[PDB]
Order: sequence, then structure tokens, then C-alpha cells
Amino acid sequence: FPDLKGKRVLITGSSQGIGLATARLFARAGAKVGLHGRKAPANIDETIASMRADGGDAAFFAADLATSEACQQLVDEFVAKFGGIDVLINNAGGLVGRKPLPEIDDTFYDAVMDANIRSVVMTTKFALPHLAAAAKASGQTSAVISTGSIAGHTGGGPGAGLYGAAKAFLHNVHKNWVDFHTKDGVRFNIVSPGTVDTAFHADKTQDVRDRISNGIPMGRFGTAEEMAPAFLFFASHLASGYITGQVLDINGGQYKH
Amino acid sequence: FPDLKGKRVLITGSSQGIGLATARLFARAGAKVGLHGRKAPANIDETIASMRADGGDAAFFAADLATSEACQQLVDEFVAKFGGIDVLINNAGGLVGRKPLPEIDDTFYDAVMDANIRSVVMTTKFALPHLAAAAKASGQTSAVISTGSIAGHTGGGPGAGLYGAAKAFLHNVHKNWVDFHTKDGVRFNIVSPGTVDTAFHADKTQDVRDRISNGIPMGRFGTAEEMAPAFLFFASHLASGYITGQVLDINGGQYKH
Amino acid sequence: FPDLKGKRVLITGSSQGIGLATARLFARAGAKVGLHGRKAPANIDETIASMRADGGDAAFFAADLATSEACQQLVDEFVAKFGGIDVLINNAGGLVGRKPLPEIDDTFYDAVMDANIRSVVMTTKFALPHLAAAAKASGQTSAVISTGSIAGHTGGGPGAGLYGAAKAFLHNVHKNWVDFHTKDGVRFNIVSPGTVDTAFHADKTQDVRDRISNGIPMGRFGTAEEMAPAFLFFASHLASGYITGQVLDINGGQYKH
Amino acid sequence: FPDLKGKRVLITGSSQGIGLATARLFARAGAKVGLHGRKAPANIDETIASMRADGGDAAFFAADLATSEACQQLVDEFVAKFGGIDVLINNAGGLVGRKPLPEIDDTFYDAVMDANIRSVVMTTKFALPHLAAAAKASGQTSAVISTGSIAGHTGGGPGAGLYGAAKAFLHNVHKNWVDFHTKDGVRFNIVSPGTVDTAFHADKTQDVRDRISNGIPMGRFGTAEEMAPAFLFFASHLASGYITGQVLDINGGQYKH
Ligand SMILES: NC(=O)c1ccc[n+]([C@@H]2O[C@H](COP(=O)([O-])OP(=O)(O)OC[C@H]3O[C@@H](n4cnc5c(N)ncnc54)[C@H](OP(=O)(O)O)[C@@H]3O)[C@@H](O)[C@H]2O)c1
Ligand SMILES: NC(=O)c1ccc[n+]([C@@H]2O[C@H](COP(=O)([O-])OP(=O)(O)OC[C@H]3O[C@@H](n4cnc5c(N)ncnc54)[C@H](OP(=O)(O)O)[C@@H]3O)[C@@H](O)[C@H]2O)c1
Ligand SMILES: NC(=O)c1ccc[n+]([C@@H]2O[C@H](COP(=O)([O-])OP(=O)(O)OC[C@H]3O[C@@H](n4cnc5c(N)ncnc54)[C@H](OP(=O)(O)O)[C@@H]3O)[C@@H](O)[C@H]2O)c1
Ligand SMILES: NC(=O)c1ccc[n+]([C@@H]2O[C@H](COP(=O)([O-])OP(=O)(O)OC[C@H]3O[C@@H](n4cnc5c(N)ncnc54)[C@H](OP(=O)(O)O)[C@@H]3O)[C@@H](O)[C@H]2O)c1
Repeated sequence: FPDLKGKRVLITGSSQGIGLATARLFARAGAKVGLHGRKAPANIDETIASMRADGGDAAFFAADLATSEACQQLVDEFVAKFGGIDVLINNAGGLVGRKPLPEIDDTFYDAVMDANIRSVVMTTKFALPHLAAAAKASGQTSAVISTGSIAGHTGGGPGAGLYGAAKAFLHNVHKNWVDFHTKDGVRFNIVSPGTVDTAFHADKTQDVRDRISNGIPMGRFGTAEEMAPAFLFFASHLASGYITGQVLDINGGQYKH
Repeated sequence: FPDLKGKRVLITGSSQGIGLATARLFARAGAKVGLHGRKAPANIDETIASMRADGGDAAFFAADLATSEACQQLVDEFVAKFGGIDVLINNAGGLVGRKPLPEIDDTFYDAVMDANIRSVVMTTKFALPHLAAAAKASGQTSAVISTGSIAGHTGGGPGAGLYGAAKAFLHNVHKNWVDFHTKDGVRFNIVSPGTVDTAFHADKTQDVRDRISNGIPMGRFGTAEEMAPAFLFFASHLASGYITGQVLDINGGQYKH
Repeated sequence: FPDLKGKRVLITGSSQGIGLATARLFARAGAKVGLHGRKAPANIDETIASMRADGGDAAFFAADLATSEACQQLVDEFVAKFGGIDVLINNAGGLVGRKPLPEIDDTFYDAVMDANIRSVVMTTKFALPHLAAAAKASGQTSAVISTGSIAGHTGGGPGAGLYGAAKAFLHNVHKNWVDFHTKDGVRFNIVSPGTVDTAFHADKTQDVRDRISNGIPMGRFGTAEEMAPAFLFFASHLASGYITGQVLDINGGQYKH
Repeated sequence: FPDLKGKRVLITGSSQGIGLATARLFARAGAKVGLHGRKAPANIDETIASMRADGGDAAFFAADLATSEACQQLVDEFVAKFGGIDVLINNAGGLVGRKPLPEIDDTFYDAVMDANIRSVVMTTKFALPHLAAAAKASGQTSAVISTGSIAGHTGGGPGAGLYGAAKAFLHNVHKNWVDFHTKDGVRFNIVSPGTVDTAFHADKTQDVRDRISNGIPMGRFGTAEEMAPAFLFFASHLASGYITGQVLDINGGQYKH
């Protein structure tokens, strides 16, 4: 999408997996990309070099987004480096762990809820004034894209009740954000991955992987690369200017939304 | 519903509104009802007397369910009083306040999320072994019924982004609970009120109420009493023994689920 | 439900299965029931006698509802017999046959679409003035309840693409009916069975049945009797007076709606 | 998307409106486009010239898709012209007319159902062997994209009950098609317009247009041009290769799916 050249794109949880594949694609489109994780990954500067060689720009920011303080600092550091924000991608998140209902204590509850919900709510909040300002300047829309999940539709797997429901929370809160912040020139959409071959599912044996694939019409897990184009699509005003408040599931037909 | 006579029914947030109307109906059906709120209503003993006159029993327990410890204590007190639990109704909840996204800070976030999510997760967790034991003893199912919202479908109203999304969270977490606790003899279902004439909407002026009613095919707010039968329906093994993991919206056609 | 005594209840496809189980329950509640099928069951008079012994009344009408003329005639005959209509249950329907997409020709298409859609649309159309008149006379609501399907959510099974989509059609058309006929005093709701042990699934071998049951949290097919109480619930103004435009899935957790 | 160059794209109902805008964009991507309507529009050869000058190719085919014979002939003529099919877009359809439930006769019913359902089912059926053959040859996927509607979610408007439910039927039938034809190398997705400024809404007065816009967060109708990129996205194997069985609503936030 030609209108992504020069766009300032902050992608949380882009140190690996879906976020990283997505960041790579934005850089190829000429975007200025904020790479993010809890820790700087090894060879982060190689990644930055690849992204620059593809015609974009990149910088890494470390933050554990479970606290609002880290969310505000991430936004501030990103704006300090690139001068504003056109696109926020709330992709940071994960299972944290697996605990069945009888085992859910406050510590685990807090960990899952902070990683998956507080992170998105607060990072979006802090980014919002910047996204709105960029929209006003261009006369076109800025974009928030959050990563959902198949689990936000049908429920979390074993020990993952809080995770699935946290994703359902995101699917819903976007609806409120559309209703009252469309007037700020910001579109909100969600990419909802199914079962994707990343670190997220690395613990699964081939036997478990085969059983899941049996319930997927395409008969396989997705790749991180198969998630990325949807993010660019939702980020592009030319592509999706009249699209807001939607969830797009990418899952080989596993769940039909 | 003849199989409700003698059933031990804990109803959170039954000190007033929908929870109270529901409690009154369970008592008419001969159930032993746990009444609950943050504070005792000024005429709680008259409510209890009326429920007993109607052929049931009642006892009041005060607890702020925003903390796990309070949820555990409520369940323990209820079990000490009536000897077990057959039905848990997770009805405690509310807006807490109205704050737009820019004004959503940690303290407010925590308040809404604890009141609406942690309360349900923890009360259900602590009630579960009792519910499972009652099901095993009877060879029939126990029931968890949680109060959702139209907002859990379409998003929270102004300043209610977290509230709407918290209800979406409940709608989703029930799906995980069904998948892995159906084997424990417990059915999980949701009653999802639309716009209902309780203290929840007491702050709405006449013109605002009428604006909302314009989007309701039945042309009016619902009553607390119009919510109550669905709760008894989901609680009754005879009525709904093969029904679990469902959300039933009661809203005069305002949202069609 | 005490307000069902004397109610005039036309139940299409009540000669067997879910419709029959439902009819029996209405008669136990004291309703006057219109029994219906394409052919009289070999022991229809014994069914009628049992319904009368239970405190209700019943009369059988034969009609193939694939044509509008037959739908009009059924409604007229029912009205001639019982003097009006308080509740219409659109339960007649079925697969007709199983043909994969490449084998879906005009004749098969017409057969499935007429049996499952035209039947519902036209029977409801012809019943509507009577339902409206009954509501006007009582000052309470009349009820239309249509039988949907899990398939109307997730898609038809092998060779059943048109059937699943026909049920989706029903789920949707009710929404239009609510928007513009709530003012006529009629509530429209749907009972959506999952996998139920009737003639509908009589062609399924034991290994196919247990394979489906593996995807059902309750681990078994439902019974016709487990469907029936929901129909009475939706028919009862006292029970569901503020409920309209809803779909209630009865499926042991197989699909969570 | 670079992988759309040379692709053979049959777009039903592309003589005007959304279908036409979509066709124009495919031609700009270098695709070979089958333009279609009931009648050759005036200046159709100018349109073909514009599309060729943009680096694509085009030919027009006349067919009323209400009959299976016309659907087969359209597919045959398209394949005769371009040698195969890579992408089918089922965009032909419309209200036909507005008749409230009491006014729905067989002729009107048949008209709406044939135009909106039989057309899609039969055209897809006839295209399927070609789409499958093209997928086998390339080793990638072919695409079917059907035009849905906001009405397929929330119901048809005044006199449009059958139209809304016909769109709901399409949303559902695609699910069956995914389940059993993903193995044929074909992906099926839906673009679901909200309120778009085409001939579809040309009858609406300024007053009515303003009141509808009030329920749209973006505060305006969409344009045909705002629908087009989503079709290209769903047609591109590179963009959406792991996406199948999805509905994407394009409606300025009017309905949040
Ligand atoms: N994979 C799937 O099948 C699937 C399905 C549905 C949804 N998702 C969602 O997809 C998104 C990306 O996950 P993935 O599959 O790409 O797995 P991944 O490889 O583990 O990536 C997760 C990313 O989130 C970051 N992150 C996690 N917790 C964080 C925290 N508290 N603060 C800041 N950053 C944090 C991680 O940073 P570090 O490098 O510091 O750990 C990492 O960059 C997640 O939101 C996940 O919920 C994945
Ligand atoms: N009314 C509607 O239109 C509507 C619509 C959708 C959903 N709902 C839901 O329906 C449920 C009942 O509310 P209502 O409409 O009947 O309003 P209500 O009159 O305010 O009742 C709410 C009940 O929840 C209790 N509660 C609130 N916060 C609590 C806490 N932190 N800990 C323990 N108990 C708490 C209240 O006790 P106290 O009075 O002692 O604080 C009260 O008994 C709520 O979950 C609400 O979210 C209502
Ligand atoms: N069983 C399940 O798992 C399941 C699941 C989802 C939905 N459903 C729906 O449940 C409803 C009842 O079916 P069931 O399971 O009870 O199976 P059933 O025993 O085959 O009952 C179907 C009833 O519909 C009548 N019928 C069929 N075609 C008709 C026509 N063209 N005109 C008039 N009446 C017609 C049948 O009459 P005759 O016997 O005289 O032909 C019979 O009374 C159907 O709408 C079905 O689609 C069933
Ligand atoms: N506009 C909206 O707001 C909106 C919203 C939701 C869904 N849609 C859907 O969008 C699609 C395109 O409509 P539009 O808005 O672009 O309106 P449009 O300008 O009227 O386009 C409709 C197209 O469908 C063709 N068509 C209609 N009936 C046909 C038939 N029986 N056989 C063959 N072709 C037929 C028409 O051909 P002719 O030129 O021969 O008439 C025309 O090319 C339709 O499926 C409509 O249901 C539109």
C-alpha cells in the first residue's frame, strides 16, 4: 500500500513472532517502525539493518507493558524518536501461563489481565492524542490495530480461560472506542489469529499439533507471515478508510466469523 | 419450576434491582436464597420475612466482592448457613463510574475490573467444589448463572468502555468453564439484560431514557421482574438440563442475539 | 407456566420428534394444540387422547407446507377449529436430502428452500393477523417461535449446505419481523437445537454419533424432551414478556451462543 | 497486490456501483476482468478501454442470474473468453423491491430469493471446477468472494426482510463451502457493505440519509471505491492465503463485527 511510506508505526510485541513478521512487512512498505519487547532480543540491530535495507526505518524500545508507567514511557520514547504516531499496533500479550479455574489465584489473574488488557487499554490511551494529531494534520485517518484471538470468540483452551476472555474484552472495548473516538480521526480494527506457528504454541508436541490441524479446514497452523498483510491493510487509509470496529480472523477456516 | 423447591441459591448483588426481583421469585419457588450486597438494605429483614411467607427461606450476607478473600468468605458463610450450594448467580456488578478513555487511570481501571470480573471469577472458583458436590449427590446438574449485558455485545456506553468489555469478558469466560467443567456436573449460562429500570439507570433524565427507548422495538425499559424468570429457567435442571454455555438477552428487541 | 392454560398453539411439524415432545408439554400446561405433519402418524388418535387426558386439547392437520396455499389452508383450518391463534411454532422442516454443492440442482434447491424457508415465511404471514388480534384482545403479547439449528450458526454438514443456510435465514428474518411487528403485539424467538435424538439423525451409525458427541461437552445427543421447556418459556408472556428477537441454542455446550 | 497480475476475475453485477468500482481496481492490478450485468450498460466499451489503458483486460457478459441456465452460460462464456477462472466475485443482487411481511406473495418471494441466493449458489457451483483446476495448476489458492450486507447481521430494513435474510443465508452457506471445498484449493470470503452511495440507496431522500448517518460513527455513507480494496485483499493469495470463511464489514462503524 503506497500510502504507508513514511508512516510512523509503533508495534508492541514485535521482538518476535507475529509482531516481528508484521514489522518487517511495514518496513518494506517504507514505514518507520517501533520495535518492542520486554528485553532487547539478540541481534536486534541486525533486524534494524534488514528493515532499513528494505527502505524503511526501525528503532527498538524495551518495556514491560503490564504497568501503565511502562506504556506511557514507550509512547513517549517512540514519539521522541520519530516525532509522532500514525499507527498503533497492540500486539503484545500472551498466555502468561496455564491454570485451571480452581487454580486461579490473584497473582496469576493479575499477571494475565495486566499483560493482555491493561497493556492495550493504557498504551492506546497514551497514543490517542498523537494519533488524533497526525489525523488532523493529514486530513486522513490514523489507525489502531489490536491483536485478538480465535479464543476471543469460542473461549480459551485448558488453563487459558483468562487469556481467551481477555481477548474477548479487547474485541469489545474497541467497539466503545469506535463509538466515541471515530470523531478523533482514528479507526480501530482487530486481527484475530487462529493457531499460528510461533513461540506461543512451541510447547505443543506434533501429536497435539496434528489434532488441532484436523479441526482446521486448511489442515495446518498459520505462519507469522500470513498474519502480517492484514495489519498493513487495516493501517492503510487508502485500503480501509471506511472500515472501523471490525475483527478479522486469520485461521485457515478454523472459526468462521 | 417444581425442582427448585429446597434448592440452595446464592445470588450476589441481590440487595436490590434485578438480583432482588430474582431472589423474590426463587423464594416463591421454595428455594433457600442467599441475599447479598455491599451494605444491608434499610429493610432487609422485611424482605427476608416476605420471602419466608412466600414459601422459601433467605439470609443476608454483606461483602465487597472486589477482593478474592471477600468472595471466599461469602461462599463459606453461605455454605455454613444452608449446608451447600446448588445454584450460584453472579449478579453483583456495576459501572462504578463513567470515565472516557483519556481519563481511565489505574485506580479506576482496577475498580471496574475488580467489581465486574475478579468478583465473578473468584466467587465461581470458590463455589465450584460445592456446586460439583451437590451435582454428584443428586445425579442432576448444578447451575452457575451470570448477569451479562447488551453492552457485552455492542460495547459500553459513554465512559463505560471497561464495563461493557468486562461483560464481554464474562460472556467469553463461561465458554471455557463449560468446556472443562461440564464434567463436574455444572451448567453455565448468562442472562443479559438490555436497558432495565433499576438504580443502574437512575441518573438518566427523561429525554435520555426516551432516546434509548426509540432504539427498543418494545418502546420501553424493561423491569427487574421481567429479568427474573430466565434465571429460574437456567437454574432448573428440568427446564434447561441440556442447555449450557448460552447467553440469553432480555431487552425488548434492542439487540437481537 | 400458568398463563398457557387455554392458549391456542399451532405447532407445525408436531407429528413426531421435537414438535411432538413440545406439543405434549403444551397440553400438560392446558393448551389447545394444533398437531401437524405431512402425514397422520399411525397412532395420532392415541396421541390426541393422551394430550386430552393431560388437561389440554389437540387436533391434527395434514399439510405439506412447501406451498403457500397449504400454509394458508393450515392456518384457516386451525382458526376454524380453535377460534384463533395465540402461539405459532414454526417447527416443520428438515434436510430433504444430502447433496454436495456440485450436485445441487434447481429441483433439489427448490425442495430444501421451500420446505425450510417458504414454509416459515408464509405460515407466519398468514398467522400474523390472528396473532395480532389475540394480542389486542388480551393486552398481552402473542408469540411466534421458530426452530433454528446449530447449523444456522456454524454451517450445514455434508450435503446439508442449503439446510444450514436456510436455518441462518430464519435466524435473520426474525430480526426484521421484530423490528416491524413488535407494534402488532407479537414476540418472535427461536429455539436452536444442536444434535437431538430424533428421526432427523436416524441415519447416523453409532460411530458417527459418538464422534459428534466428542465435540459436545455434555458428551451426548439431546432428547426431544430437553427441547420442549424452552418453547413453553418463549410462549409464556409471564416468563418472557420482554424477550424478543433472540435465538436460544440447546446443545449441551456444542456451540456457545 | 503483485500476484493479481494476469488473474482471471469474474465479477457478477459489475455493470455499475460496487461491482464496477471493484472491477476498475482489479484492472489497475493487471487482472483480466469479466464485467457483468442483466443488460450491457451504455458506454460499456469505454469502460473496457479505461480498464485496458490501466494495464488490465475486460469483456462484458449479459446474464440474468435468477436462473441456473444463465449462471452456467455466464461461466461458460467467461471461460471461453479468458481460458479459466482464478477469482469469482458474487456481487450481483439487490432488494428487488420492498414488501412488508403481510404483502409477501410467491412471485416477490421467488424474485428476491432467486436474485440473491440462487444466483450465488449456482454461479459458485458452475465456477467451482474451474477455480479448483486453476488452484491445482498454480499450487496456490483460487478465491470466491461474495457480497454480503450489514442486513445479514442485524436484519433487513422496511420491506426488506427477505433481502437481509438472503444475505444471512450467504454468510452461512460459505461456512459449509469452506468446510468441504477448502480441499479443492478454493478460499471463500465475504465483503459486507453497510450503507453505500450507489443506485441501491438512490431512492433515499436527504432527510433519510441524514438520520442513517447519525447511527454511523463516521457520519456518512460509504463510497463504492471504499469497498473495492477489500475484494482485492481477499482475492490475493499473498495477502490472505490463510484467510477463509470470514465476513468483513465495511460500514464506518455502523455495525461492529
Ligand atoms: N500464536 C497464535 O496462535 C496466536 C493466536 C491468537 C492470538 N495471538 C496473539 O498474538 C500476539 C503475538 O503473539 P505471538 O504468537 O507472536 O507469540 P510471541 O512470539 O510469544 O510474541 C509475543 C510478543 O509479545 C511480547 N510481550 C509479551 N508479554 C509482554 C509484556 N508483558 N510486555 C511487553 N511485551 C510483552 C513479547 O515480548 P518478549 O520477546 O519480551 O517476550 C513478544 O514480542 C499476542 O497478543 C498473542 O496473544 C497468537
Ligand atoms: N439495569 C440494567 O439496565 C442492566 C443492564 C445490563 C446489565 N446489568 C447488570 O445487572 C446486574 C444488577 O444490577 P442492577 O441493574 O440490578 O443495578 P443495582 O440496583 O445497582 O444492583 C447491583 C447489585 O450489585 C451489588 N454490587 C455492586 N458492586 C458490588 C461489589 N463491588 N461487591 C459486591 N456487590 C456489589 C450492589 O450492592 P450495593 O447496592 O450494596 O452496592 C447491588 O446489590 C449488574 O451486574 C449490572 O451490571 C444491568
Ligand atoms: N434433530 C436435530 O438434531 C435437529 C437439530 C437442529 C434443528 N432441527 C430442526 O428441528 C425441527 C424438527 O425436526 P426433528 O428433529 O423433530 O425431526 P423430525 O422427526 O423429522 O420432525 C420433522 C417434522 O417436520 C415435518 N415436516 C417436514 N417437512 C415438511 C413439509 N414439507 N411440510 C410440512 N411438514 C414437514 C415432519 O412431518 P412428516 O413426518 O409428516 O414428514 C415432522 O413432523 C426441524 O425444523 C429440524 O430442521 C433438528
Ligand atoms: N449499496 C449498499 O449500501 C449495499 C449494502 C449491502 C449490500 N449491498 C450489495 O452490494 C451488491 C452490489 O449492489 P450496489 O450497491 O453496487 O447496487 P447496484 O449499483 O444496483 O449494483 C447491483 C448490480 O447487480 C446486478 N444485478 C442485479 N440483479 C441481477 C440479476 N438478477 N442478475 C444479474 N445481475 C443482477 C446489477 O446489474 P444491472 O445493471 O443489469 O441492474 C448491478 O450490476 C448487491 O449484492 C447488494 O445486495 C449493497
